[PDB]
Amino acid sequence: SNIIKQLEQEQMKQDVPSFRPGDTVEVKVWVVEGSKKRLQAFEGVVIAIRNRGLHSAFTVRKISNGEGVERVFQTHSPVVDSISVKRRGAVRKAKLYYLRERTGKAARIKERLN
Amino acid sequence: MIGLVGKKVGMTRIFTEDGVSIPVTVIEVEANRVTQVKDLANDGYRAIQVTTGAKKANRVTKPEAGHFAKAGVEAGRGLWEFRLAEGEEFTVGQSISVELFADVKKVDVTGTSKGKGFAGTVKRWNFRTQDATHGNSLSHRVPGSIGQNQTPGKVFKGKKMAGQMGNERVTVQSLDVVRVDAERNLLLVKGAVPGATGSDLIVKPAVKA
Amino acid sequence: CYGGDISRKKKLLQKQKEGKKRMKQI
Amino acid sequence: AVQQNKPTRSKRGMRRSHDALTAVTSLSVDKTSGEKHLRHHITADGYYRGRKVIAK
Amino acid sequence: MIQEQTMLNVADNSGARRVMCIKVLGGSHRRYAGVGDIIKITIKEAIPRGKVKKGDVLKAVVVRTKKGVRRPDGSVIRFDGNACVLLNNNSEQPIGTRIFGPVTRELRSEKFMKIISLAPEV
Amino acid sequence: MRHRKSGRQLNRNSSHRQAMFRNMAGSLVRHEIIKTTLPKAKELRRVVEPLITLAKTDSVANRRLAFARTRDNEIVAKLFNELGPRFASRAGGYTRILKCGFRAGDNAPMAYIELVDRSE
RNA sequence: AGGACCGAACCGACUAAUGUUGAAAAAUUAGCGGAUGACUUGUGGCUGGGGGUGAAAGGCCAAUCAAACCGGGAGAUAGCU
RNA sequence: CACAGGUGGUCAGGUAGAGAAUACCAAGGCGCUUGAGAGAACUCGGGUGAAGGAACUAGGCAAAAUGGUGCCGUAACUUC
RNA sequence: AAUUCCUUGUCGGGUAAGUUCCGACCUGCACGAAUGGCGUAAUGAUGGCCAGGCUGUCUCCACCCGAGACUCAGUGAAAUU
RNA sequence: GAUGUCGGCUCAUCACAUCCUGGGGCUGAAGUAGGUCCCAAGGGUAUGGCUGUUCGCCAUUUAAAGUGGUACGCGAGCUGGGUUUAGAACGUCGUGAGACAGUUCGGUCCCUAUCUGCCGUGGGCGCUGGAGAACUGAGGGGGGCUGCUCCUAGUACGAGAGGACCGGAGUGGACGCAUCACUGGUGUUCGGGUUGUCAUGCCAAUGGCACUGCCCGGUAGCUAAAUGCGGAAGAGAUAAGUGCUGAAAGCAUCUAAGCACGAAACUUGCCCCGAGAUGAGUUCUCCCUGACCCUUUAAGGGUCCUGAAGGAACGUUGAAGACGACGACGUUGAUAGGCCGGGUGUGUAAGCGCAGCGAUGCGUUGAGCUAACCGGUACUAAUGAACCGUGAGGCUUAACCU
Repeated sequence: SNIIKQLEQEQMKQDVPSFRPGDTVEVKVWVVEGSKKRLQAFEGVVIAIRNRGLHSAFTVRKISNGEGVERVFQTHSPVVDSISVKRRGAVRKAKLYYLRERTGKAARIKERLN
Repeated sequence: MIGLVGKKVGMTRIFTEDGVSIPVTVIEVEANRVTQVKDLANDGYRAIQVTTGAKKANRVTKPEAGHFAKAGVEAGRGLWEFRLAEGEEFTVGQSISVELFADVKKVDVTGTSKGKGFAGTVKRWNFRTQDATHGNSLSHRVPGSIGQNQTPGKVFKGKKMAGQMGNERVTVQSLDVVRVDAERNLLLVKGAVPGATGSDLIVKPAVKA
Repeated sequence: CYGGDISRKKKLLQKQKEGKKRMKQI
Repeated sequence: AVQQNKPTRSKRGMRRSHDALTAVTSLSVDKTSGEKHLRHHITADGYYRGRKVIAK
Repeated sequence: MIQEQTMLNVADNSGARRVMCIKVLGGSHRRYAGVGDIIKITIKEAIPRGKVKKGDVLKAVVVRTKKGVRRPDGSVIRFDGNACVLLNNNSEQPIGTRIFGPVTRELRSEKFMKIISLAPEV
Repeated sequence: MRHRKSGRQLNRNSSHRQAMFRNMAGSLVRHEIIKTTLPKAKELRRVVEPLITLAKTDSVANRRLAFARTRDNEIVAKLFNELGPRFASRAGGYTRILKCGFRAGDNAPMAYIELVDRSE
C-alpha cells in the first residue's frame, strides 16, 4: 500500500550483499562501550533468511570458546555497519536448523564453487 | 483542547540513526473540517462538530446532505464532537489539520477494540485453569465456584463471568508523537493503539501531564 | 474426632501426659 | 434441574411470543415470461431476467 | 527464564560444575530470571579438589541464557547453554578467578566490572 | 476466532473435502451445468476456474498438473483440446451461479452452476 | 525337557478416560495379564432351597441370596404410619 | 428395539513381514436410515509447542518416551 | 515393625529443607517359635522410598484438525409439578 | 419420612480487634532502628520439603507474608487423599460370633436449568406528526500496590561507628488494558524430503491409504515469554492530631462566638457504561399543504385519491458475529470470487541434453509451484420492481403577534 511504502523505501540500505544461507559471513557491528564507538567482528555460518522488506533480518550461528551462539541481525539497521559474505556455502535447504543439533566433523558445509 | 480524527493503517518500525529501533503506528489524518460550533448561546455548551474523510453522495440521506448544506462543504464518513476552552473556531470548514499536533509531546488515540466475540473465562478475565488431569471431570476450563453457600443466597451483581469481549472503546493515554508530518498527513505515534487496521481513530493530546 | 463425651477424651490426654513423664526424665 | 412448580399457560404463551413466522414481503416477478418468483432466483419456468437458462 | 529448579552450568573455575537454581531474587512473586539477574543456588557435582562442594548454597549472577536478550536494534543473542557466575553470599564479588566462555555486553554494570574484566569475549 | 481467514470447512475432514471437490469439479467440467447446494457452489468456483486458467495454454507440464489434479484422463484431455482454447480471452469469471433455491429433502438451499457461455 | 520364555486367535479384568434419563440394567477406546496348561471350549449327563455347590468371598443356583422361584395356611399379625 | 453387546465348526489371495501381527489391495461386500448450514464459548478425541523438566499432585495418575535384528559386552547375589 | 498409644521416639544416611524412606540402639504401652520364628536367589497388573531418561503433570497456557453445543427442515422424549 | 461430612482446586466477598503502605501522641527517641497507643479498609498479602492435613517445624524470600465471618464460604463447579460400607491382616479384648477415637493394603461421586440470581445479546412499545445524526449526564461501574539505587549529602545527629527529615530524577517486580512491528509458538487450507503398498497400459512422471503415514521449513490469522501504556498530580470537605484570638472563670483555657492547617479513606479529578433518567432531556437537518360520505358529533367512523424522508426486505460480504445485532457495497458499482503484477514460502520442477557399467550428479535453472496479504482489473455475481412507512398533525392556560 502506498500509504506506507514512502516510509519504508527511504529507510532501506541498498548496498547489502545478496547473501545466501550457509554463507560463512562476517559482520562488523558497531558497539559503544561509552565514549568510544568501536567495531566488533562476528564470523559465522548463516542459518536463517530475511525477506520482509525493512523488517528483514538474518540469523548467524557461530560456536565460540566452547560455547555455541546465535545472533540475528536487522538487515537495514545502522548498527550492522559492514557486512561481508566471506567464504561461500551451499546447503539446498532454506533453514539450516539441524546444525544446532550437530557439531564437529559433521557440522561442516561445502562450497558451491560453480 | 481539540484533537483530530484519523484512520489507523497498521504498524512499522523506524530506525533512529544514532542506533535504536523505534516501533511506530502510522495514522493517516485527513483534515477535519468543522460542521457546527455548539456553545451556551446555542443551547448547550462549548464544542465543535467535525466531519472527516470522503463518503459517497449516494449513500447520504437527505437530512444529512441538508445538515452539511449549511456551512461546511461535503459530508464525511461521520461526525464527532470535541470540547473547547477559549478556542475560537468558525463554522466554516476551517479544515483543521495534522500540523496542529506539532506542539504536543504525548497524546491519546481512543480506538475500537478488535471483536473476540465470546470470551468465556480464562481468555477474558484470566481465571486460572483447573487441573488438566489427576482425574478432573469435565472441568478442564470451567469458571468454577461462583459464590458463597447460602447466607448471601445469591450471585452478587458485577460478578466476573463468560460474555462478549472487546469491540467497545478503551483509550490509551501517553504515546509519544514520534513524528507529526504534513504534506502527507501522517501521524507516527509510538506504537500500539486499539483497533483493526482501517478503523476510525479519535486522537487527543493527553489529559495527563 | 471430638464427639463431646468426657471420658472419651481424658484417656487421650492421659496418654499424652503419660508419655511426657517418661520422655522428660530420659 | 427440574421445575418445582407448573408454569402457567400465560407463561408458556409469553415464551412463545417470538415463535411467529415471518412474511415473505414483496414477492418478485420476471419482466418477460409471467412467473412470480423469489427475488434473486430462477422462475419455475426456468426464466431469469428474461433469458431462458435450463432448456428443460 | 532460569526460573526455579533448572540446571545451570558454571562459566568459571571454582569447580561447582553442575548447579541448580532454587530461588529467584527480585521481590515477591518474580518468576523468570536471567541475563544479569541474581539467583539462589545449590551445587550438584563439584570438582574433587573443590573450591566448593556438593550441598553448598550460594548466589549466582546468570550470564548466558538460551532465551537470550534483545536490546534496542532488535538483535537477539541466544547462547545455546545456561550458565551462571558464583558469588560469595554476603560480599558478592565472584569467588572464582577465571571466566570461561562468552559473556553478554548486557551483563555490564557498576559491580559486574569484576566479571567482565575477565571473560574471553564481549 | 477466525478473523480474516478464508476457507469453508463444509463439515468434512480435509481429505474428504479434497476428494469431494475433485470428483465434483470433474463432474462440473464434464456436464457443464451442475446442480448443488449453494455453499458448495461458491466454494466450487475457487476450485474449478483456476484449472481452466491453467488450461488456457498448452504445454506438457500443464497437462501434467491438470492430470495431477482430478486424476482423470478424459477431462484433462477435454481441457486444452477443447475448453482450453474456447476461453480464448475471457479475463476470468468462467462460472456463474444460479440459485434455484431450496431442495425439498432437507430444505437445503440449491443452485445450478455453469460455465459462463454454455449457450447451446 | 518345562504348571519354561516374548507374543496373535483364544480366556481373563489391573489403570484411566468417557459413558451415568448411556449404544450397553457392567460396555466402549488406549494400554495390561495368562497364552502346552491347576488351560479353553461344543455337545448331553447328574447333584435341589435349611439343601446344592464352593482353589472359601457367605460367593453362586435363570438380571434377586445371612437362605431361591410359584402356589396354599392368608384378610399372618402390626401397642406403628 | 432394524441395540457399538453374545454365539460353536470349516475355507483362507497379492506385496512387504518371523506371522493367521500389521499395512496396502484381489475375489467379494460395504458407506453404518435424519440432513443442510455455520466455525463462539464449554465438553469430547487428537496434532504441535519457545524457556524450564515432577516445581504438578494424596502419587510421575495420565501423557511423553524407550521399542527390530547381527555383534561386541554385562554386575551385586544364588537354591548353580 | 502390616505389631509402637504417648510419637514428628532419639542418632546416622539421603534432600537447599524428609511426619514417608534406608541404617542401628532397646524404654518390646500390647513381637516369639507349626492360629510357626528368623533368613531368602528367582517370581508379582502387590505395599512404600530413590535415581537417570522423557514429557503440557506445572509455572501458563497457546494455536490448529474432527464429533457435539449454535441457526435451518422433518420426527420428537424424560425425572418433576 | 438419605438437608451427601475435614482437605485440596478454581472463584470469591465483607468486618477492623491493621502484618505492609499512609497519618499522629508519648518515650527509658541523638542519629538509623525501635517501642506502645490513637486514626485509617484504597490497594497488596510467597514459593517449597515432610504428612490425607487447615496446623506446625524447616529451606529461602518479601514493602509484608493480616486475623475473622461468609452452612468450620465454595462437590446440581472439580478432586476422594482423610473419614463411616462389604474383602484382609497385626496388636490387643472375648471360651465364641466378633469388637477397638489402635494400625495396615484394596475400594461406582448422578442431573439435558422451569423459576430466583448472574454475565452477555435481541424482539415489542412508550417518549404525543414522522424520521436521520450528534450530544447533554442523573446514576453506575473500572482503576487506587510497591521495591530499588542515584541526587540532595557522607549533609544535619554523633566522639566515632553509623547516618537521615523534607524535597526530585531514574529504573524494576506483581498487576490490568492494548497490539502484530520486532523475537517466537501454532499454521492437517503452501513447497520439498521418505518408507510400505495400490492405481494411472508400461518407463518416466503424478494420486490414494497408512494418526496429516513419518517428518523438515513456512504466509495470513490468532497469541505470549513479545513491546507499548497505566495507578498519579491537583481541588473540596474531613478523623486522629496540632493550632491563632479568647470568654464562661480579672488568670488560665484550641472553643462555648469565632478563625486556620491536617492522611492511599470520603466527594471530584483518569477510563467506561450511560435520557426506559416513564422526570423518557437538548441541538442540527429532512419529509408530508389531497377529497368525499354516515353518525351516537367525539382525540368519531368510513370510502376515494395519495406512498415523501426513511425503513425493512433481498443479494454480494466484513479485521463485526452462536442466533439475531452493528458496519460496507448493490451497475453512476471494486463487497466477494476470478483474472493480472508483486510480495512471500519452499529450494534448482517437468522435459531434453551430458557424464558414469549403475545409482546419482551436471547443464538448461534461483527454476517452478505459492492459502488467508497488497496493488489493479467489471471478467461472474450484487435486478428493472414491489412491501412497511402518511397526507401539516390535541386541549387549556399565559406571553408575542393578527
